[PDB]
Amino acid sequence: NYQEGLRVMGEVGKTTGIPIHVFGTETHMTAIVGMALGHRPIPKSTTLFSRHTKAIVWGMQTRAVQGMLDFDYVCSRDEPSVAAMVYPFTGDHK
Amino acid sequence: VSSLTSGLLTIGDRFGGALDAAAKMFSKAFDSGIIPMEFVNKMKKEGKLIMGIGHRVKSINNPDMRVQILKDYVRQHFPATPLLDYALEVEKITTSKKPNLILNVDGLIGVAFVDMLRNCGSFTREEADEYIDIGALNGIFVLGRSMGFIGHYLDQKRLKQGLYRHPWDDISYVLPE
Amino acid sequence: SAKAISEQTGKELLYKFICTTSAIQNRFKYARVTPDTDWARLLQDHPWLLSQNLVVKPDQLIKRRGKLGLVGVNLTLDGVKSWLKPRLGQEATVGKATGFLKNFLIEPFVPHSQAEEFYVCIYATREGDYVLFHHEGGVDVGDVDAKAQKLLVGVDEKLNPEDIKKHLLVHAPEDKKEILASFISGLFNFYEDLYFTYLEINPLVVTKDGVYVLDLAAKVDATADYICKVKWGDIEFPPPFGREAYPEEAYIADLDAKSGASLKLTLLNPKGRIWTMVAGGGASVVYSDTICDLGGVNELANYGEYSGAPSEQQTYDYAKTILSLMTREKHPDGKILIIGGSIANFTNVAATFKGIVRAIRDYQGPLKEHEVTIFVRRGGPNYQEGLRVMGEVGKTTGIPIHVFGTETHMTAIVGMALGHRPIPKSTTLFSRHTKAIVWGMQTRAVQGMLDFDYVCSRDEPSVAAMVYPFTGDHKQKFYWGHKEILIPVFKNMADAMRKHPEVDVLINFASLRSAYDSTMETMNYAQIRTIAIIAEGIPEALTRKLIKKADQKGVTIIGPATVGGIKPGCFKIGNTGGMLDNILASKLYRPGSVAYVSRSGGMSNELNNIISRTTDGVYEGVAIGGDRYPGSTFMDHVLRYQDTPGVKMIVVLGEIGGTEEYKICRGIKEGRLTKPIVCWCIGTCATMFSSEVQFGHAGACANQASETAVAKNQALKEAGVFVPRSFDELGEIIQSVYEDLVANGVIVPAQEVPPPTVPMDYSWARELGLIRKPASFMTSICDERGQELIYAGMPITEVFKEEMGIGGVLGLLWFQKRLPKYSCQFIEMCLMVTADHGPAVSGAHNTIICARAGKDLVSSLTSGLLTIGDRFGGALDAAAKMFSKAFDSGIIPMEFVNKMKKEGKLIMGIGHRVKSINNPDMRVQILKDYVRQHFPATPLLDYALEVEKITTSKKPNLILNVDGLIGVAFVDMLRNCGSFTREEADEYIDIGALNGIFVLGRSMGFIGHYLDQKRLKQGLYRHPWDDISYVLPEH
Ligand SMILES: CC(C)(COP(=O)(O)OP(=O)(O)OC[C@H]1O[C@@H](n2cnc3c(N)ncnc32)[C@H](O)[C@@H]1OP(=O)(O)O)[C@@H](O)C(=O)NCCC(=O)NCCS
Ligand SMILES: Nc1ncnc2c1ncn2[C@@H]1O[C@H](COP(=O)(O)OP(=O)(O)O)[C@@H](O)[C@H]1O
Ligand SMILES: O=P([O-])(O)O
Ligand SMILES: [Mg+2]
Ligand SMILES: [Mg+2]
Repeated sequence: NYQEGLRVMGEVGKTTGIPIHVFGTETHMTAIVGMALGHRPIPKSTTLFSRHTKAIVWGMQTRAVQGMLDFDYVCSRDEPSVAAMVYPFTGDHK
Repeated sequence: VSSLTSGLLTIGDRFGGALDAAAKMFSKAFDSGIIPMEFVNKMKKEGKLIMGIGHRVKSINNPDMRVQILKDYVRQHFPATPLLDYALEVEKITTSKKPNLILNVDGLIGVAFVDMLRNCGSFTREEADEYIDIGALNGIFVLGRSMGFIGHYLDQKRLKQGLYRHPWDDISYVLPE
Repeated sequence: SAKAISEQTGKELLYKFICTTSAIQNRFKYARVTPDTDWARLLQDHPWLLSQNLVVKPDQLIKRRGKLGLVGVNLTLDGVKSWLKPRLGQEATVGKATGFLKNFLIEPFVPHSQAEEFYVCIYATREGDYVLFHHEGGVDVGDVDAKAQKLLVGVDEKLNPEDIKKHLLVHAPEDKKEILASFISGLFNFYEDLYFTYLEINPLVVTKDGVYVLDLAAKVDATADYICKVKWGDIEFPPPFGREAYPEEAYIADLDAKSGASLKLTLLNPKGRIWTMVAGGGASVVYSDTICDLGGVNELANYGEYSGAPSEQQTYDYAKTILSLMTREKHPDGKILIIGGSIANFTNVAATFKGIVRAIRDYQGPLKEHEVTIFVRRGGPNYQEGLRVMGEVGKTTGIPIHVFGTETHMTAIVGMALGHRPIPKSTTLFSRHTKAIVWGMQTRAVQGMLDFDYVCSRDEPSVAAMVYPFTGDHKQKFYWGHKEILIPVFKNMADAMRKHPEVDVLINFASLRSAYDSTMETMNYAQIRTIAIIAEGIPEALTRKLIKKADQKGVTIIGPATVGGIKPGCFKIGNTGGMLDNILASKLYRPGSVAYVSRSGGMSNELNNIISRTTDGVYEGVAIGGDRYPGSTFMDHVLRYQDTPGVKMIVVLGEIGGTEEYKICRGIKEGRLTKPIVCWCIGTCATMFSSEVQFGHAGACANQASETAVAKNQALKEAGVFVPRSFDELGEIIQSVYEDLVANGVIVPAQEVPPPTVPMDYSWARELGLIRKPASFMTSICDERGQELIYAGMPITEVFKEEMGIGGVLGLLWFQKRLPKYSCQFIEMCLMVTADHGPAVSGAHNTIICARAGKDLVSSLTSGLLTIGDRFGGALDAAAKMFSKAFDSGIIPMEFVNKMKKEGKLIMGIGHRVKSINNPDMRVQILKDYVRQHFPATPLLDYALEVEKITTSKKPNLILNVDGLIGVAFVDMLRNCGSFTREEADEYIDIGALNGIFVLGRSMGFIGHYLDQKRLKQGLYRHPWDDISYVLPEH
């Protein structure tokens, strides 16, 4: 949600009168430097993974596993990349 | 036992009460001698809804299977069903208002049970009327549902379900200042 | 509405209820004859048929019978039979109507002179009822409207008999004036009390003997059935002569009558290839019109509609009727189904379309066989979801379905289907300060209003309180943007009014039955100046009384049978405009310069769409409702608009019938209406000149030609009104007007300001699959959500059909398995032996103590159940666990016995107080024997019985007891019945399924005790002090 974060920055500039120039991912990271200085104008195995790779996640990392599974879905993978999880404090469960 | 009782303790008024309530309401109306239409209007005037009438989806054209199963057994085997007859006549009136104002399973069981006590020939009227009053009908629901609740208890244990905490998003906090 | 009744039905009610000093002769002397008449039965019921000479005439809503020679006068019963021989069952042509003569009426012949024939008629109008009387009655009465003595009985007025004598009976013979006055007076009360809208007696015969009702022609207010059912009885409304009724028409009529929704169906040409299933009474007409205009008049099969938010089931029942009707015979060019509608306000489109989709799935075979192509166009609440389901059923069945939304012009799918075009009194009523009371429990309507208010940038919500008579006073939660607010709900209107003096508008969601009284009550609170009556179906007569009171009290009525109206930026009546998305789509959050008035609520929502796309928007819009006499008429609102400075142009959506639209022509002529007016009157059809043949002499004259939509449209265009070519040009002409007005500086459009933002509803976002939220709960035993209840995959009907029993049901809910019959029977057996064991046990004791302490069943039962677990009731589980462990560990019975001794443990399920190896326990005997007989294998029981051999050899009472027997037997049943894996059987034991058996079983005994104590009327228990050893600390 960087788009809205850049909005609060632009807004504080307007309300205070301080000149604030706000840029996103579309701008090269270091482009603001040249702009600020006034040089440019302000506008073993070879293969490790396959589409068949199945992994075990050691730890209770729900967000990470879900993240992986959303990437897999969007990649049009046939099966999820996480096969099981290992968490030593709880008994076996799903 | 703790899990079952925790659930059973909700049975009584707004949940599980309807069988006893319907039986009592319809018995009163029938025994008072008022005709079904008089009853429907009396309730409207008193600002009361009929206990054992209404369904969310099921209507006159789309029947409740539980009610169908029971209604059919009762007609086929019970010698006499005067209260059920009375209730079904009330249903004819209410469904003519809104189609989903059917006689529901709580109402059906309630009036069927009263007909069973009164007309099976094992009880005097006094006996039949005392059993209804002391809450025999509540016993039916409690004993019946106890199976479902034990079912759920076993299910949750088998499903290895973790501790529940209600989400704060579903709670409206309206505290003093 | 007002429906015609037979002469028999009329005479019956008349004879039965007319109260008069006048002796009415030949009461109940009338007999009905059909081709199925049993003359012997007829004579048994009517012996008077032989007493005197008779008159025979048909009772089929055939007017001017006598002039057609269809009245056989002064005949014997033999003569009547002879007269009917060539007529009964014969086809007859009365004007342009051809049908069969099926129904006849026999009456006694009344000898009288022509001087002795009279004419009486009573008929309702908006202003009250008219009573007509003429002393020259008979078949030669002629234009009775001009000839006869008129008299108006005002609305809540009484017919004073001096006025009858004074004005009606002017040319009546002096000697017959008192009898006629007495009869007319009595007739008027009968007309009133039975809800007639028209009642005509020609001739009324008055002889030296008394009054005779020789002929009846009456229409009743069919909507008033809920009142009169008792008096009316099994009243049948005959279809007009020549028209032959269909069983499908009768079915839909029944559905409509039993619901708050409107479901109408009339077959035009059963063999036509064009079928319509349109939502809304307005749209139905417009679609019928468009088809007629594109030449399809001869291929149009029906005219019907569904509206007023019908259930999925009602929509299914309606749809199946249409689909059934169109798949009776094949057409060479196939058939068309037009599933249309305008943009809905409250009819949930997702919901209604699911009903239709279900009917299409059921009729997919015949629909493919009859080469049916479907065209859908609909807008409104959740239309997005309903349109998706339509497209999907077309793919899955193979039926060609073309689905369109609000972006498509309403009538565009007609040309698409026919293959002509390719398939791609107070002026101001509301302010921004207006506060209202909603009568009824309408949460969605209220929230809808509140969302409109927030986007209109109103400072306060438009709903102040709600009145719902069934609940006690409480507060209801609502949303003001994203902030939760509370709205008060009152049991009594008196309290609401008292606490909210700021309220001046009342929105009435009361049912047709409750509506009259609730409105009448509101009128007793002078603060209320505008009432919106939503209910469709209030008897005409009761509405006239609401108009009279509102008129004299200065209260403006919008309705009945209306959605309401909308004043963009200020106020919106309940559901007008529908969901926020439509309010935003048609830019109804900000005002324009165009004001409109419509009869149809649905067409009002289409007008918002049209006006928004062609002009600067709607200033104010009103749907006057569809009932015969509306609370506020077209002219009433047109004049308000003419007098509102902000209104720059007016749009009127007229209809066929009535002469209201002519008041506008008159207004323009008179110079009262100066603002440009755009008008279209819908109903340009009836090209099928049905020309509903005049009911009796009183109505028969007027000018039914001027009433027509074609006539009105011509008259208005000549008057100076801007009238389009057809409905499909209505957008163009409105745009044409607006462009001239901006060009002439009359309209100065304002710059567009973005409205405040409101978050999407979770329910809605989830429906469109935009968001995902993980479920907090997981279940697998029962599903109540379906058509049918499901217990572990098996539907409840199958449960009974397969004769599962309590045992069987327990198998599904507890183990989610269909167990063998022996297993079920065994479970039932366990439950029976564990049912009770006297009142001395820990649990029973507590339940009894509790019952005695005056508690309820559930408290008393629980109090006892809470002792079950360890030292009481534990044994079943304990024994099963112990023996399983020992068996499975591989130790031999003797090794087990000694292991336990060494560990200092007693065997669970071994031992009895009295029962020994010579004196057995019957419960154990019963169970052992069942198990031995029916269980395929019992290895654990075998092991346990071997342990028993060892323990009884020590002490004779160390027998395998019932808790041990059930324990081991149950383990053997789980492991060896073949429904469970070893893992499954072992988990069930561990999670305590066996505890469940004892708890469920003993629950019966405990309820037994509770009832017993209550029946025994046992008093409070207090334990005796003598049984208590007090060992307190020393002070
Ligand atoms: C009028 C309307 C708002 C409400 O109708 P509804 O849902 O059928 O009415 P209710 O919610 O009040 O319920 C109907 C009856 O069932 C009764 N009822 C409900 N549950 C009951 C129960 N368990 N026991 C007994 N009676 C019960 C209510 O008391 C009510 O009685 P009443 O009609 O004598 O007041 C609705 O029908 C509607 O929207 N109609 C559309 C009309 C239309 O076309 N408008 C114009 C737009 S152009
Ligand atoms: N019962 C009767 N006794 C005597 N004359 C009758 C009787 N019924 C009808 N008539 C005569 O027949 C005429 C036609 O019957 P009527 O009921 O008025 O039918 P319609 O007006 O439809 O032609 C009446 O005007 C009356 O003169
Ligand atoms: O049924 P309608 O015409 O009021 O929409
Ligand atoms: Mg006549
Ligand atoms: Mg309607």
